[PDB]
Amino acid sequence: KIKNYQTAPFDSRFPNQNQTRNCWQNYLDFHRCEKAMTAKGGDVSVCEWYRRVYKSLCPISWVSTWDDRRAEGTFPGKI
Amino acid sequence: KIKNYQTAPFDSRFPNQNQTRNCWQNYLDFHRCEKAMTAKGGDVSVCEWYRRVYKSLCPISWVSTWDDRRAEGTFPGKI
Amino acid sequence: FENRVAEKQKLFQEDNGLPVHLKGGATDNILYRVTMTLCLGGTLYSLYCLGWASFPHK
Amino acid sequence: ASAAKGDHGGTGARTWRFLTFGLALPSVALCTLNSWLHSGHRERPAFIPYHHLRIRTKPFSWGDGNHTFFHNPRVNPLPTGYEK
Amino acid sequence: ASAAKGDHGGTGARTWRFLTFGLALPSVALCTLNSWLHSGHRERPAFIPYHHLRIRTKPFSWGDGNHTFFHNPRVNPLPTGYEK
Amino acid sequence: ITAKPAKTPTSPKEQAIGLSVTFLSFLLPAGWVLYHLDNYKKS
Amino acid sequence: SHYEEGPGKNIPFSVENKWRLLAMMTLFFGSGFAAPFFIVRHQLLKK
Amino acid sequence: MTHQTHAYHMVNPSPWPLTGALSALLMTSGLTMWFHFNSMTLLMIGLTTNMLTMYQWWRDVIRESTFQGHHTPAVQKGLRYGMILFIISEVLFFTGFFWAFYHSSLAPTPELGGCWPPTGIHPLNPLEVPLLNTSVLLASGVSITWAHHSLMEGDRKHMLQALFITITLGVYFTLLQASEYYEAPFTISDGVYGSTFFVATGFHGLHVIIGSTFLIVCFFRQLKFHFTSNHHFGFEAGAWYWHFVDVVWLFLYVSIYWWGS
Amino acid sequence: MFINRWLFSTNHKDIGTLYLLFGAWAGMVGTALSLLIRAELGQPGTLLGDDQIYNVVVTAHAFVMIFFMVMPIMIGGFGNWLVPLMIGAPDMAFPRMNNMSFWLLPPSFLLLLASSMVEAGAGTGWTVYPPLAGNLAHAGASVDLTIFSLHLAGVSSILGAINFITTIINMKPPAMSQYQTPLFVWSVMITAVLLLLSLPVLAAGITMLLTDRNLNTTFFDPAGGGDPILYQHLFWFFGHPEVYILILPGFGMISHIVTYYSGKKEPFGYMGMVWAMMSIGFLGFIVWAHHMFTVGMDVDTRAYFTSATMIIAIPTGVKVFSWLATLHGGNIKWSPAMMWALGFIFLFTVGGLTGIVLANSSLDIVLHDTYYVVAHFHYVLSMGAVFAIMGGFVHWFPLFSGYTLNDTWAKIHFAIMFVGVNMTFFPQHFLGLSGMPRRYSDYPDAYTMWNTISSMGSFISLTAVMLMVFIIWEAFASKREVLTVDLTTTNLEWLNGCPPPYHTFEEPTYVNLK
Amino acid sequence: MAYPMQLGFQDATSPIMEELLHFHDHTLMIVFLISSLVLYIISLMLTTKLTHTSTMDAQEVETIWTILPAIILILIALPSLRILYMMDEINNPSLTVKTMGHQWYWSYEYTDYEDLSFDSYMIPTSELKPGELRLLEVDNRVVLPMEMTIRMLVSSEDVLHSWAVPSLGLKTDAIPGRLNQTTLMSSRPGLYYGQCSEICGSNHSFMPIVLELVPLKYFEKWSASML
Ligand code: HEA
Ligand code: HEA
Ligand SMILES: [Cu+2]
Ligand SMILES: [Cu+2]
Ligand SMILES: [Cu+2]
Ligand SMILES: [Mg+2]
Ligand code: NA
Repeated sequence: KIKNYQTAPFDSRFPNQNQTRNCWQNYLDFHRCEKAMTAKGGDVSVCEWYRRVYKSLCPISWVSTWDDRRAEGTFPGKI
Repeated sequence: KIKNYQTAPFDSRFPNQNQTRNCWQNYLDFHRCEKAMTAKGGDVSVCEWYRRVYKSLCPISWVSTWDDRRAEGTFPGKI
Repeated sequence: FENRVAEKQKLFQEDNGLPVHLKGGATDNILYRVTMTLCLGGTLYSLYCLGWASFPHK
Repeated sequence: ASAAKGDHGGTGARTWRFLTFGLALPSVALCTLNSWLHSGHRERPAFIPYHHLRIRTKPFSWGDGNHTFFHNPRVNPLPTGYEK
Repeated sequence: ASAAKGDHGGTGARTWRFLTFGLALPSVALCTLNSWLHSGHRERPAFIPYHHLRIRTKPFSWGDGNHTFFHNPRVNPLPTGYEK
Repeated sequence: ITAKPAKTPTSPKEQAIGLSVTFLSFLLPAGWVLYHLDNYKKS
Repeated sequence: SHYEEGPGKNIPFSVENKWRLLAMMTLFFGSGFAAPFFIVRHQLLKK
Repeated sequence: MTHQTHAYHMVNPSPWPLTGALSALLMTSGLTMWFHFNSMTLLMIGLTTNMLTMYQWWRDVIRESTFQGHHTPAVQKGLRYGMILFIISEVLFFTGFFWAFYHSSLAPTPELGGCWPPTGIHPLNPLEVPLLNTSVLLASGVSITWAHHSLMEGDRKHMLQALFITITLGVYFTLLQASEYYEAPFTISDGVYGSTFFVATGFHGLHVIIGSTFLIVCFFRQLKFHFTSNHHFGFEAGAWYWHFVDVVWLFLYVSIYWWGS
Repeated sequence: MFINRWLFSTNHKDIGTLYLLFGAWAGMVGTALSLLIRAELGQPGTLLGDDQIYNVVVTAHAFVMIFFMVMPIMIGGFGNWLVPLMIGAPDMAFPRMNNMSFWLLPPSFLLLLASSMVEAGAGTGWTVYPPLAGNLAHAGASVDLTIFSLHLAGVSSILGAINFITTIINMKPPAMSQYQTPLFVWSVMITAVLLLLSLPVLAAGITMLLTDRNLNTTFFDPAGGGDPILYQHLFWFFGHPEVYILILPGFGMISHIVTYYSGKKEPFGYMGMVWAMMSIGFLGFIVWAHHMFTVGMDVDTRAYFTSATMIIAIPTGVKVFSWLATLHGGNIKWSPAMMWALGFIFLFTVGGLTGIVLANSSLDIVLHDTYYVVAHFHYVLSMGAVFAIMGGFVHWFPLFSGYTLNDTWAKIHFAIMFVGVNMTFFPQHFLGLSGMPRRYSDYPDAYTMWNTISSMGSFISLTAVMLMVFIIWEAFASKREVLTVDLTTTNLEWLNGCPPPYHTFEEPTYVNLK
Repeated sequence: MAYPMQLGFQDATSPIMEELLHFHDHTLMIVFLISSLVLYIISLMLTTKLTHTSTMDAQEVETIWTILPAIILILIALPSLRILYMMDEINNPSLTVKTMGHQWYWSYEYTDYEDLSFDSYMIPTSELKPGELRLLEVDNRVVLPMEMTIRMLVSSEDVLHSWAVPSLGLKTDAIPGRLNQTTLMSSRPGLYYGQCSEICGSNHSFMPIVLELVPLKYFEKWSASML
């Protein structure tokens, strides 16, 4: 259980200069965990990790547009 | 939230006569959810669904051997 | 080396009534007989093994 | 699948005529039968304003500049949704 | 990648000799240099008794029937784990 | 198809014998084994 | 080569005597038909 | 029974077919004795009579062509079809193994971890030795072509030289492949991955040896002037077979070494 | 010298003869085995004692009839004897290799016999599917001996295919095109192509079964990630072509027989006839999965395989109708051979229609693995292949021997066999529809009547084959040599007299390039 | 089940099996047509002294005998495929039962809620109570609720087996390491028999399947009594 978080650590799944997927994946994963934990009457405190990570890595503007998209239901990712 | 479960319903991901993946996937998914919810101090009651499904579909012998494997740490699936 | 093909053409075209597998001389004959012996001997040997295995030998 | 129709799939105008009418053309008829004993009509897809579709960075230089070239109203929605 | 070395990659024994010594063989030397300026030694993999590996439904008809043909002790564990 | 007459004709009697021998070579060996099926089955 | 030719001469068995032929044919097809029956017997006699 | 007025070859009665057939019996049952009653005698006898048969059968074919001149143009044309048809069946033989591979790797089973390569398998790196092998074989495709041309142009020295290079390259591949087999961290008993890998490349490896000795035979026949600038079918076949071996490897490389790992 | 001639042959005629002899012998073994089958099923209860012996017998029956009787006789026998004679060739392209094709057969047969003698034999079914054929359920040398027999038989036929194709393509008179070679020759060329392409996939398949049993591979063992279904795909990829390979030479012979006894110069629609065999040959390579409809494949692929399987009836239809059109207006000679051909045309049609029923994957669910399929293939094989083999045999027997058969006895023979086989197999359609599985050594009481009638029909056929042996004896015993043969103008094989000399076409035919 | 001297299919217990009976009637009608046509033509050809041994033009009739069969095949295929798709049709089952073939018996598993498992062996002919069917009786039948969509999953623990029940229109091979699904649905209560339909060794003929269909209510109590 980590909240002694400094910043997103090295992730072997995304080992190269291009980190586009790292942001994306963590953004997705979070909203998927959040949905599951909210949809099965549970704790979203498990989904925290992903939010910290995607928050550290994703540009503000990307996060904003993705959220807006999810609101209007045009978010292309399958959450 | 379902416990008014009759049996595993039709799952479009596995639409054909071969249901080998259906059992497998639900077995994996459960143990992965169980681990997350236990590893982030949470509720495993979310993971219930998968256990019911994989329990319905998986032959007893498969479930037994996979469990034994997980105990000895030779379970090939990445949990 | 040197081209002695013409010389071998003559040896093999020589009307000695010998089939090609023997037309080459006395050695063709020993090879032939060695080959046929091993084949027949081995075939007999295999038939024997087939027999032994046919019956429960344990 | 694989293939093997005995021999003669080469040499002789008669042979290629034979293949043209005995194999090529019949294949076309079969695929035509199939492509018509299957091809009916796909129900027009539900319209959802995805941003990565119906792109318009510059208006088309024809018509009202908002309709693609082979625009089909039954199946191609404008950026605002289906036409009629 | 792609390829294009000007022309003459066809017709003349001199041309194929030219390609043999000017392209084919040099490629072999380069791949040899590479395959040796890289090939050192992979640390022997951690042994974990997976059931889908080190299969033995019938003993091999040679040796002690538990060692594969080109058994390499440094990298090939028996079903019970590495040898020595 | 036309043919010369038989060089060594097989009279009816000879045929009867030939037919008998043939049938027997097929029926005897098999009848023997089959008749004794029990003697083998009981072990 | 100098192999013989004509009716009854292009075969690996002599057809000069109809009764000796009767015997060879009998043995031939006979052994063939008999084999399966003795194999079944052989199998019944091991257990 | 006169003088023949057709260009075909009527071959003298030969014992080799019988002997070769008997060899097959000895090897298969010899293999049966080895696998079950742990003995190699029969198999050994079988292997021996087989070589003796191949040696003598092909010796006679040389006698009949180079020495007796029976290979008229009609006969040669026949031999060409025979070779091609033979290669074709070899292609289908290998197709069974590629099918097995694709079947297993595209639908990995739960017992493997439901992924390819199976969990627990450490595949070789295709940019190392396997890249080398690839360059060695293709290079020999080039040198054998130079050999062919030297031959058609009547250049004995260069034909021998080019042929020699081709051969050392094929030998080189064999040694490299043998080293890899030894160094490999997985074995034939390592599930469908090791099964697929070793029988497919093992059979190919066996074909590389068959092609090499075929070329070695062509080498010696050339040393003894058997080939003329226009009649050299033994070499053409040797070459076609070599390119087949070359191509099959390319498929292994892309399928099993690259894509499959 | 018996040796030089009979063991070291390089003569297409003598080799062809050797094949007919081997095939005749194997047919006795196969017939015996078929009787043990019906003996067991002729009365409720068990006769053999242990059902593994039954399974061993059922398996051997299939391999013998298919690999050691039908193929050697049709391809090796009639193929070698007639092919060169019909195109005016001196011999086959590779006469020495041809001899090895033959000599690989006795060893191969020996191995098959050996497999049923060591251990408990191979009771796997002719499909020899794993795991049942694996080193656990069938431990011991048996299955391996079976696999090796198949390797030798495969090598034999692959080598034979190369010979036939090369010969047929390279050794015709310079002016004669492929479209001027008789239908039998075409039939054996197409068959050779099928053998060339299918046999190697089988060899690959059974080599994988062999390594699984002895080298610890797991191509078909789920434990290692293998899949028993992979075997089925490889086996049947060879297996469907094989069934067409067993009937094509017969299509060829039937065309020659119907043409001859109708007094025609040529068969009706010669090119439609060539087109049909090519089509059948081609489509025969893309329908294999119709043998796996209960295995669990996606519904879409099952729909494809039933659709594809059905188109094969179109080209087959043009052949059946062409044979009938050939009879049209003919001056018919009711010879034994013609009788065999008329039976073939009808019986084959019945067996083929029945196969159309089975082509439906939906319907095959309930028919698969029942006696309905045993009825189908016995109609097309026991009354297709075999009937062609008999017609061809009595028709050309005088060309091979120089002697004639007693035509009346031959007709008696046909009549008996016609009754025997129908009595034997017709009832089996009932058993299948009503649910009786295949490969069973005993059955619920309800299926008694049909199995009883069926086993009785099998003894009638037994009488017919014993009778046949006699018929051959009497022809050789009586020695009526042939004088003149009809229609030689359109039947080259007869032009050199009966029997033709050791060496035929020593001086080529003369054919103008008009 | 099958009765003495039966000719056709066993009476249909389910709706798809009914569908198949009718589809088979349809196809058989056609095979009678063709086979009778071919026999009439053959007899027509062989009954006249009129001759015409010279050549006849090939092509002309070849089209009738290519187009006609093509039409007839489409008439068999359409229905065939329709049913083929129905059998696989997206069904929503109310119970899932698994069956596992073994070398010489079938074992069943109902595990939706409980962990109910039992073996099912053939009753030896010498232990048959009068009135019992010789090689068809099993000691422990597989009880299921009539009039409900059950999902059966078939697999095996050793060699291949095939789980079949003619009356219901079912046959699904049991393959080690694979779970095959089929959909069962009976429209009547009763006992329905089937037999192993894939050679599995020495006792392949002796491992029947007996289904017992009763109302839901009785299925539940039975489940509980079986543990
Ligand atoms: C001589 C060999 C032979 C031949 C020629 C064929 C020909 C056909 N067979 Fe079959 N068959 C076998 C031998 C043969 N078969 C064997 C051995 C097996 C079982 C193997 C095993 O499992 O052990 C088998 C099994 C088998 C199956 C597997 C069933 C199962 O296991 O559940 C199927 C499936 O479709 C099938 C179909 C066909 C078809 C569609 C034809 C078609 O080729 C038939 C075409 C012929 C006609 C159609 C009749 C003539 C045509 C007309 C008069 C024109 C008019 C016709 C129409 C418009 C319909 N056969
Ligand atoms: C060519 C193929 C062939 C032939 C001809 C036959 C012939 C016979 N077969 Fe069949 N049989 C098969 C191939 C064949 N069979 C196959 C593939 C199987 C499946 C095996 C499996 O399930 O794995 C099978 C299985 C099988 C079964 C099912 C067993 C079971 O499921 O348990 C039955 C049962 O009745 C049967 C019976 C018969 C009978 C009574 C004959 C009788 O007709 C025998 C009568 C004699 C003849 C009809 C032929 C005589 C011809 C000659 C002697 C040659 C003459 C020679 C010259 C002139 C040169 N066979
Ligand atoms: Cu088929
Ligand atoms: Cu079973
Ligand atoms: Cu069974
Ligand atoms: Mg089956
Ligand atoms: Na019985």
